Amino acid sequence: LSASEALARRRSVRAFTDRPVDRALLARIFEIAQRAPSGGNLQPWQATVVTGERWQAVQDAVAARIVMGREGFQPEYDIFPRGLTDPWDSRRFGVGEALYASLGIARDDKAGRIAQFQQNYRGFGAPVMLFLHCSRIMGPPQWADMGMWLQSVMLLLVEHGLASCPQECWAMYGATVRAELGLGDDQILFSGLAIGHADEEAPVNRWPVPRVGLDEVIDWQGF
Amino acid sequence: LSASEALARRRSVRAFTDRPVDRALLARIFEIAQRAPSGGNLQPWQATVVTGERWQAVQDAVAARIVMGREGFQPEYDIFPRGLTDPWDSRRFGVGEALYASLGIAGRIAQFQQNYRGFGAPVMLFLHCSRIMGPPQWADMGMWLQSVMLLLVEHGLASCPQECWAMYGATVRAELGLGDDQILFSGLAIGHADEEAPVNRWPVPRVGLDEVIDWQGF
Ligand SMILES: Cc1cc2nc3c(=O)[nH]c(=O)nc-3n(C[C@H](O)[C@H](O)[C@H](O)COP(=O)(O)O)c2cc1C
Ligand SMILES: Cc1cc2nc3c(=O)[nH]c(=O)nc-3n(C[C@H](O)[C@H](O)[C@H](O)COP(=O)(O)O)c2cc1C
Repeated sequence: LSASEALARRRSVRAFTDRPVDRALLARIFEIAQRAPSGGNLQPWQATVVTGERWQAVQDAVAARIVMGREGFQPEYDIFPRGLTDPWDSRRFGVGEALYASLGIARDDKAGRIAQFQQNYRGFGAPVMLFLHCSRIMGPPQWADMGMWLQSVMLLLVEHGLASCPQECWAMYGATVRAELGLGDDQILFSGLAIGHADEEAPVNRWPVPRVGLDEVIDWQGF
Repeated sequence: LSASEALARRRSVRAFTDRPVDRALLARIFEIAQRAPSGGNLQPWQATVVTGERWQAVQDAVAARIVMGREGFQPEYDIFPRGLTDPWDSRRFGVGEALYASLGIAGRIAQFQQNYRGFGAPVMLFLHCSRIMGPPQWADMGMWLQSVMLLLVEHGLASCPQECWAMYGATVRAELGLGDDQILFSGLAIGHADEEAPVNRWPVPRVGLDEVIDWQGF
């Protein structure tokens, strides 16, 4: 399977089968992901990988904050820019309507759409959850480094018949997550990555995902 | 060429041939690179791609900043973290001196000079975004950028990501015709690798996974 294909066939998967992931596969995937580039070869990404009931502990501990409502939020950072303007603001809800479409939840059936969202905190039923973090000394370019490593991981997964879903939602409770995991407050939680076998006849995993056209992305000069 | 192979054979290339780059190829590459993920599918990345005489225009303007010594610097942001501790810096010098070893330099600005020539690449990509975007969105840009770099390799092209242009983000933003609504993250030199230049063949170190991955619940 080519890089193009893996890239074409990577999507955020929101339905995993109850099927385990070979730790040997993961370790091998990470060895190659480490070939990701980084400014100054700093390689600032750090990963805690949890499964079973270390992973169940996290879910429960965070679930205990979720029922607190907005009161229980412990944001590591601003997931989206406050006052995100209307260009980007459309892309966010644009896919939202594409994906709730796939499950059957009415457009302003607010109850049901929230119900699908909290599945986030089950890692959509993935057996393994990856927590990507780094030192609080790292700046935005180093966060870009982490993207590069993260995207590598997702492509290798696809290549080896596995799937994933990137999740910033856990940053809503960074401290709780960091606590359960045992990282200190020198560390900052960036994102989670639910890892597992995609349920490829779950409809939540088959609706076509939109991207904007290149005219909104790419400027050409000197040609 | 598989994704594993593509990752394995992507390196920062610092010697490009004069071989021109098919714009049709680049365009196709970007179309599929756009499939990279982004929090909320913001796809916050934007790119200005230059070759020819606008690309020479950018270089000339930055060189004018270079001759200024420290005065000509216009940092978009801070490339490496103030008070980066020497544990992490150890990685930088490990690879840095391995790379200065291959060229013979130890005097070193001559090599650093070559940066702003894009190591002789015919095409230079400038990745930027709105000043409103936060660090998660910068991670998004990373995901797109790594996508682009893997595709170059798969298609027989090569690249070098360059934060050095951020040393003059403002001058560069001017040449590109960008506003101060935008901030420059990085450059990406694009072209065919001069594949028997030795600076393109020395083995690049990575740390072991025991410094990287913690396993729990297994
Ligand atoms: C950093 C990051 C965080 C994400 N967090 C979540 C998340 O918390 N919940 C979720 O459902 N999807 C999350 N996603 C998935 C994105 O919505 C998805 O990448 C985008 O809509 C494109 O869809 P696709 O990846 O399936 O092509 C995240 C993606 C990224 C890059
Ligand atoms: C965001 C970013 C910016 C970079 N900027 C430069 C640069 O300005 N000059 C340079 O020689 N290398 C630059 N690099 C190359 C890194 O030094 C390189 O990725 C790492 O040192 C060596 O790994 P590699 O050759 O396998 O890519 C950059 C890499 C990244 C990810």
